[PDB]
Amino acid sequence: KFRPEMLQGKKVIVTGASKGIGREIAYHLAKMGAHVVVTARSKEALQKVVARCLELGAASAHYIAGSMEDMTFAEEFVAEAGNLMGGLDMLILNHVLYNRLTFFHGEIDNVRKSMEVNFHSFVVLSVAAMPMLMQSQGSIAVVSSVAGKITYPLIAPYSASKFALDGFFSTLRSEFLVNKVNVSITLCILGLIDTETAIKATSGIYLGPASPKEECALEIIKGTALRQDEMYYVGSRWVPYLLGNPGRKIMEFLSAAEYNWDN
Amino acid sequence: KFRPEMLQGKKVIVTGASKGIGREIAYHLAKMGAHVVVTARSKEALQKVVARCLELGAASAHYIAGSMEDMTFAEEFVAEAGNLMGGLDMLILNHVLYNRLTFFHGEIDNVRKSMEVNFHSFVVLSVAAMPMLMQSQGSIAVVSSVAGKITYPLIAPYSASKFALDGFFSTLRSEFLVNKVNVSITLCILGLIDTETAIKATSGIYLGPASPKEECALEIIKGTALRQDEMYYVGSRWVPYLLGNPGRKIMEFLSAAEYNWDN
Amino acid sequence: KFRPEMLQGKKVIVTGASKGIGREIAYHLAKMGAHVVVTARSKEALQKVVARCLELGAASAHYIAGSMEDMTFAEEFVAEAGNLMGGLDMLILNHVLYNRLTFFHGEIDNVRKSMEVNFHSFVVLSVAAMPMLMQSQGSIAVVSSVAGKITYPLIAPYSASKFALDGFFSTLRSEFLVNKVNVSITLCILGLIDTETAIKATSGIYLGPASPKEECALEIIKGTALRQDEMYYVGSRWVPYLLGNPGRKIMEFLSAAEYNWDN
Amino acid sequence: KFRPEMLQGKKVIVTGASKGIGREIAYHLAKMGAHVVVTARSKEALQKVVARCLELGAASAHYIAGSMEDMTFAEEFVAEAGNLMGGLDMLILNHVLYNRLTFFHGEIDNVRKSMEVNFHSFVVLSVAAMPMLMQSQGSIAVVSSVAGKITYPLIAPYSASKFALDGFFSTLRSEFLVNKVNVSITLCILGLIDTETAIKATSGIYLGPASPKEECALEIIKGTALRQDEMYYVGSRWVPYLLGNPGRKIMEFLSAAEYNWDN
Ligand SMILES: NC(=O)c1ccc[n+]([C@@H]2O[C@H](COP(=O)([O-])OP(=O)(O)OC[C@H]3O[C@@H](n4cnc5c(N)ncnc54)[C@H](OP(=O)(O)O)[C@@H]3O)[C@@H](O)[C@H]2O)c1
Ligand SMILES: NC(=O)c1ccc[n+]([C@@H]2O[C@H](COP(=O)([O-])OP(=O)(O)OC[C@H]3O[C@@H](n4cnc5c(N)ncnc54)[C@H](OP(=O)(O)O)[C@@H]3O)[C@@H](O)[C@H]2O)c1
Ligand SMILES: NC(=O)c1ccc[n+]([C@@H]2O[C@H](COP(=O)([O-])OP(=O)(O)OC[C@H]3O[C@@H](n4cnc5c(N)ncnc54)[C@H](OP(=O)(O)O)[C@@H]3O)[C@@H](O)[C@H]2O)c1
Ligand SMILES: NC(=O)c1ccc[n+]([C@@H]2O[C@H](COP(=O)([O-])OP(=O)(O)OC[C@H]3O[C@@H](n4cnc5c(N)ncnc54)[C@H](OP(=O)(O)O)[C@@H]3O)[C@@H](O)[C@H]2O)c1
Ligand SMILES: CCN1CCC[C@@H]1C(=O)N[C@H]1[C@@H]2C[C@H]3C[C@@H](C2)C[C@@H]1C3
Ligand SMILES: CCN1CCC[C@@H]1C(=O)N[C@H]1[C@@H]2C[C@H]3C[C@@H](C2)C[C@@H]1C3
Ligand SMILES: CCN1CCC[C@@H]1C(=O)N[C@H]1[C@@H]2C[C@H]3C[C@@H](C2)C[C@@H]1C3
Ligand SMILES: CCN1CCC[C@@H]1C(=O)N[C@H]1[C@@H]2C[C@H]3C[C@@H](C2)C[C@@H]1C3
Repeated sequence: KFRPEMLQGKKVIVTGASKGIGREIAYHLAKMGAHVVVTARSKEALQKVVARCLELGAASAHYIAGSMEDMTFAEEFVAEAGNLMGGLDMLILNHVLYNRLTFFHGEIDNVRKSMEVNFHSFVVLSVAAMPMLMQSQGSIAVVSSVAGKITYPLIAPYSASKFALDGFFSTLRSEFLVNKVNVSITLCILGLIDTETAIKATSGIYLGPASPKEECALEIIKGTALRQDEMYYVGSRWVPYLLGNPGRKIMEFLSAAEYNWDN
Repeated sequence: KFRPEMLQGKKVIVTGASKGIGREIAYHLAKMGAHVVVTARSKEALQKVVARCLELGAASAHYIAGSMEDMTFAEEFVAEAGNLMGGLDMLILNHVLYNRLTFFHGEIDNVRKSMEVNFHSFVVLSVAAMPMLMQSQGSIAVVSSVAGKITYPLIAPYSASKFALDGFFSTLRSEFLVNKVNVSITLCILGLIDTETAIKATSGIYLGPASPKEECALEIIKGTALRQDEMYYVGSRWVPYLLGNPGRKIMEFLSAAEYNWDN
Repeated sequence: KFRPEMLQGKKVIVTGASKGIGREIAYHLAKMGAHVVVTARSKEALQKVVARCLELGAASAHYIAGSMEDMTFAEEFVAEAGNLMGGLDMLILNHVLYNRLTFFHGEIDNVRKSMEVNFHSFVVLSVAAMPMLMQSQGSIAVVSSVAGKITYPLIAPYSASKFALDGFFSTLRSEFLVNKVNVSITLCILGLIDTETAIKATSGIYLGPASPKEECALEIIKGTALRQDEMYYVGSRWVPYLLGNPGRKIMEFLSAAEYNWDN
Repeated sequence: KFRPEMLQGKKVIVTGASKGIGREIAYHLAKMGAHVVVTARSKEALQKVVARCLELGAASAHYIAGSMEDMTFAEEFVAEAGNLMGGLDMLILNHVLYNRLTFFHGEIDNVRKSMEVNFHSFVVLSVAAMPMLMQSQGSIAVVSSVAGKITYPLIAPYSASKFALDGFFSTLRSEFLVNKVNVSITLCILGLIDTETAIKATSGIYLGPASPKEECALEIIKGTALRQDEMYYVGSRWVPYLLGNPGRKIMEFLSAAEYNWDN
């Protein structure tokens, strides 16, 4: 069971933390006494998040601005963040490329850009982070969506990127389990959350209820700190069970017995 | 009920058709009397396939050699294949990057190349083909894997790209259904198949049973000509129900109430 | 889509109609202009229901009083009710034995009596009605419970009888589909309803929320009239899917091919 | 991990033990050194089983002949068998009424008689055994079928009675767990088994393969000894997953939390 003391003095990176859920994550970490380093494109927005973190009582707080479209930035961001904190205990991968809802009709560049920003960068970050995470037996939060488990019309590029995160990171978890690598990987599956981006983008099109971002952010922390495989925050107590896919869990357990683990 | 006459005089691209399942797909289409354009990188191997297709009874058979890592090739390949046949009725997307079963050790370049060859090129080919396929009320076969519905240790880059196909193409199918677009999309879910690539790549590592490549190829063709949403060929009548994800089907169905469709 | 016009002039039996859901079912049918014959053991209560049905607009309304513990009453009841209305279109089997919530302690006599009242009478009633129902291509509603799909502490005798109802009536439906017998059978799965009996019986014991009896009654009517296999009224949009058991549906589908239907 | 010495000197009742699975269960217990009392109606068949059990190594073997249609016999049988062995460690409820396959067309007596033999007698036997089983912290095997979890055409009376067993005994188990009563209850879910009765009844109607009775009997004994909630013996490795019903397990878990257990 979660205690906020579990983040006291912990060294945590938060991406996409200028606004929305990621900003709320940073705020909760600050109140728990964590060291944070926040990132996003907007310097202006990030300065303001850092000031507020300090006031809430973070152990320390710093920002680094850049685009996660740029793989070299992602790699160098992590090195400098670990240098600022003297290590890393938790990597929270929360950023995402904004894409307007439309029926797909040939926007290949957006398919490319969505995969770069929402997927390849997450992998780059995690690779860059992995030595420090192994040293501290730390944790990664991979922030995804109900739309990275099922499909929804009007968001094909985004959903493909989120499916990919499941395929990659769940594979990596399985490998870490067999190899006795004590770095936890928590895939966070979120429903509609009441950030600004969401409410505007869905206005007039998607009518589901939205859940509060402040709560959403807290549950992401809690699940990742408890080293959960998955964390569901989706507006219903029943939906996590419909998304949990027990058939997949069965097939994975049985298929594992087919490997020659000695070789 | 499938009849081989359904492919007589039809115009069919097969990618990854120099060997393995792809080659088998090409032979079957030839026996059914289709027009075919095959592709892969190896010009020598494609020629062998084309001569064999002519002998087997193909209406027409041509090849174009190139790499699906190059999105410009992919775009040009379709327009040329379409000029060679005078149109396009079916696009079989079967190619995949050769990989080996090894734990992920941070090989970022391979994640990137896998995603290009296995995923982004499928999208690029589909978009190039879409005009011709709307004209013919045609079909797309998307060749995937059980590893694009559940994860397996030692293949994280491949599984990520395959999961990505499901999120992308399944979303597209749903948009095509609401918009009454007469282009079907069949996600092919394959278990282990006795291609030379799979036998050698699993030897001493993964010891599950394999199914026969010739029948595998015929089942892709059949399920695609019959315009099925999904086609499972996995060595079991039971397993397709544990991969079909009843929970996801329920959520997607219920999701229709959540859109303002008139808008 | 349901229209109340579908029950106008229809000939309907309602059992356990002196209070609770059964009473409400009677009222709703009256408003739609059905003919109703109602039953239970309390004469005075039944006389009040009949009068109110007439006031509300029933084409006709009669009661016959007796105990469904008595299999000869059940049979004779059906014959008299069809005689009163000149036929039968719908059999609503709603009565149940009162049972308090305690741990089972060897009360064998109660296991017996619960099976007589809740199960055997329902079979006997159905058997008596069947000729009339085949003549009208009519319908049976079998009123059951979430406790006829899963188990709950403190109601073992009751649950046993509700489970029997599913095994029996669901087999009968399967036999009727196969034999082109056009009598529909609707298993109604009710969550907690705010009848006086349920409120009293669960008070300080079972604290889950209760749905309104008036709507519950209407939903039984609509689902049965629409000829659904099953009708869930459990106060959740999602729970019906955790109850209706996709695994069972798959198995029943696959097993049907194991029969030698020609024979 | 089961070991056969687990049953050496244990005291076991086997009903329906004159032929079929019940006979094979008696024989396996004998081999393991158990004390057995066997019952069915056929005196002469039970004599043969007893002599053979003694040959195989049974610590002791007795029979009592009688019909489980007779509830008084059932009650007295248990007291007498416990007298004969000086206690009871395991009650294996295996008997069933044979019912010809037929479309249901109003055989109300068969519905009654099947519920008496197949269900009521199991309850009465369990209640009569309960003091001895509480004293030995013993076990009950409730032998059911795939057709006590899903429905099959032509066997409605049988299926109703097996469904009832699940509702009753699974409720009692959940009460025993809460009341810390150490008597285990194992529901045995069997596929088609090659007893002479099954093979003759299904000949030319139901074409599914039948599994061996000898192994079926051993698995019942093993799962019951291991104090499992359910034991599946069915034909396919996948079927226990499909019949396992995770939705029911979830709902039972979450419902249980709605009780005021203090009260
Ligand atoms: N809101 C929802 O309903 C919902 C539902 C399901 C899942 N989620 C998920 O939750 C996470 C957060 O969503 P949100 O609604 O809080 O999003 P948001 O309010 O749009 O915030 C996005 C954050 O990511 C950053 N970002 C965007 N493009 C970037 C780029 N190229 N490089 C670096 N940073 C970039 C932003 O800052 P800059 O613009 O300054 O870079 C911003 O800080 C996402 O992973 C998302 O898919 C959200
Ligand atoms: N075999 C299995 O057990 C199995 C299981 C599940 C799913 N699948 C799937 O079924 C499909 C067929 O697999 P397979 O075993 O038949 O594969 P395979 O025998 O290795 O054949 C792969 C084909 O793809 C082509 N290819 C590889 N790299 C390419 C590139 N960069 N650009 C263009 N073409 C390239 C190949 O020719 P070049 O090398 O000459 O380009 C070859 O024709 C794949 O999508 C795969 O994911 C296979
Ligand atoms: N209320 C709930 O929360 C709930 C939950 C799940 C399912 N259900 C189901 O819905 C149905 C009705 O529930 P309810 O709450 O409305 O029950 P109720 O208020 O107790 O009414 C039961 C009716 O059945 C009759 N009945 C009882 N014993 C009888 C007997 N021996 N012979 C003939 N009739 C008898 C009663 O009248 P007399 O006493 O005049 O005979 C009464 O009309 C039952 O099938 C039940 O299992 C209810
Ligand atoms: N065989 C299958 O495919 C199959 C499949 C699923 C489940 N099962 C289950 O496995 C269990 C055994 O099946 P089986 O195939 O072995 O049955 P079986 O060969 O027909 O034997 C039934 C036993 O129960 C007895 N019995 C029948 N009527 C009785 C009565 N009125 N009172 C006392 N005993 C009576 C019989 O002896 P007397 O006639 O001498 O009384 C016989 O000993 C049954 O519970 C059944 O539901 C069997
Ligand atoms: C409609 C599908 N929604 C419903 C539940 C989750 C999924 C989603 O990720 N939406 C997108 C969309 C609206 C929100 C803000 C951005 C644009 C990012 C997502 C959430
Ligand atoms: C072990 C996972 N197998 C079980 C069947 C699905 C899956 C897989 O896609 N294998 C891949 C892997 C091994 C073989 C050669 C290539 C890489 C392509 C597939 C077959
Ligand atoms: C707590 C189990 N409830 C939860 C929801 C449905 C199941 C039920 O069948 N209750 C019956 C039982 C006890 C109560 C009074 C009557 C007989 C009617 C129901 C409520
Ligand atoms: C058709 C459903 N079968 C198929 C698998 C198990 C189930 C069953 O229990 N059948 C009955 C039926 C045939 C056999 C002998 C009796 C009559 C007892 C059962 C097995």
